[PDB]
Amino acid sequence: SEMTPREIVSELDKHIIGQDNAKRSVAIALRNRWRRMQLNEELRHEVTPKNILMIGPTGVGKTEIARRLAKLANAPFIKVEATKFTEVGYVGKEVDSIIRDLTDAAVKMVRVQAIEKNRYRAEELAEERILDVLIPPAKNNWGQTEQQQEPSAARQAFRKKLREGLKIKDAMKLLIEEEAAKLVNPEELKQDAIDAVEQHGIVFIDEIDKICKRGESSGPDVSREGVQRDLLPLVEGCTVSTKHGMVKTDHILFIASGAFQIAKPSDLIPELQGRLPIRVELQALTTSDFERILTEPNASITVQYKALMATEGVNIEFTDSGIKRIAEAAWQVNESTENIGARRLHTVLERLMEEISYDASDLSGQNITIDADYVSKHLDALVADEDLSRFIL
Amino acid sequence: TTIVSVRRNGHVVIAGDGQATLGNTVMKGNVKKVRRLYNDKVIAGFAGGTADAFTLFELFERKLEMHQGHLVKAAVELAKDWRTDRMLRKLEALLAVADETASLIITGNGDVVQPENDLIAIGSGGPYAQAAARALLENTELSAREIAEKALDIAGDICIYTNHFHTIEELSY
Repeated sequence: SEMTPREIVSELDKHIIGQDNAKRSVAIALRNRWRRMQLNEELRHEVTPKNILMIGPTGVGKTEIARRLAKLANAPFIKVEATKFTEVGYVGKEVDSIIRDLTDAAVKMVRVQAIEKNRYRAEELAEERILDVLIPPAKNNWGQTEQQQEPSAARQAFRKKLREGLKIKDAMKLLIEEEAAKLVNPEELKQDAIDAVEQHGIVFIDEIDKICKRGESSGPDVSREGVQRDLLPLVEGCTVSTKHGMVKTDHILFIASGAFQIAKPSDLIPELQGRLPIRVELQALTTSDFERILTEPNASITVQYKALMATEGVNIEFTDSGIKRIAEAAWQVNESTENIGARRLHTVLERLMEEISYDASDLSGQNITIDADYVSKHLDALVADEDLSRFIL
Repeated sequence: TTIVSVRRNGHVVIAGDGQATLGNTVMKGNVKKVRRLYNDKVIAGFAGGTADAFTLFELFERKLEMHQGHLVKAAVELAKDWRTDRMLRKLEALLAVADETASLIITGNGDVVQPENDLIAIGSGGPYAQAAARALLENTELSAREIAEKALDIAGDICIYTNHFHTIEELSY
């Protein structure tokens, strides 16, 4: 009982501005995994993941989308740079590491995921180990069967007196790291992860375009295309040797991403083109786009900053003109120097807030207001001095 | 050969002849010296190797790839690779590329030139083309295509190495 595409897109909208097509795309991928489980044994083998290739400029949403998608599916996720492997012509590394690295992270998850879904029970039983070294009326019976039976009486007021109140606390934590372990099953835990990898794995391959042709030279194209060749089995369906078991890449979902300014998806090796059935483009972000990014996402950077500052007992407020001013800056720098997409926001927002971020603890209890005035005072000069821009922003 | 680019109003063109010569004989007479690149967004022309161009136009189109599409930057980044790599450095040819933004000349000498009024006239007939393309742009309301073409025919008339076979491309904005 998974979410529908529109449902998936929605959730994605909660974190990413624009890039609707990419969302619908990455959304159909997810839905199809549900769709597949709903078929007969025969078909379940024939239907493979509809791998996607995102086409677009830097920092405009590609990775975030893939990352949020995985999160939403609670699927193990892993990002990987394609060119990493062209290096293998010296030493580099082998592609199988992708599924291996994926599994390791797929484990770190199943672990933290299961251990956390336990740290509460272990603490309660923990006190039942401490509330046992303070009143031990164990065994069967002791007094009455009804009224006198319940031994809680003094014990109850005893545990409460301890909870809110060697060393109990020092003792419990020790019991916590003794009961929790004494409750985990590392056998199925090892296979738990594998099943994940195999049924919900999401591999993100960045720089796919950097692995393409170009009348460049024999040597380089040979190194590049090789990474493509080495990728085939992963994407066509094979078995990988995992430090924790054997994994079948057969249903892992692959989301490749490329600029394709220099090279075209048609330069990709034929076998690969076949296994990247979905093509989607992402647009460059607009200043307007920026303004929304700064605030709309539900854990937007601006929201984070406000929160971080609250920590210090300082109330921050972003004026609309302030936000607009921040956005323009990022755009201005990106156009005057090098366009790095939304990333520019973080640098700008961060330089802008330095003075406060430092003085924060001292303005404890104040009401600071970052309005268009403030912004301009702090960023205009820098934004203008190009050379200074390439260093500070 | 002769390639002539002109830009007037919301139009910019690149026209070229079709003669290919060897010694004192015409090898081919319908060579396609002009073509479209980067999803038809970019129009270019070449004077020289009918294949060297091929290699070059593609790499260029590889520059425009992951460089947003900034014509000027990708152009200087190309001449850069061009003048360096032994491969590229080997081939010789005059490159004339335009686009909504601006038109310019690219050479093997890792040179990126932008004539006066975005008016380009390369090849053995470039001078003639330009002299005529000027007299017109100067004293006439004729379109970018009418001048490029009329200027190109004038060149073909004077230049022994250029014929009257045209291949024009345009860009409107």
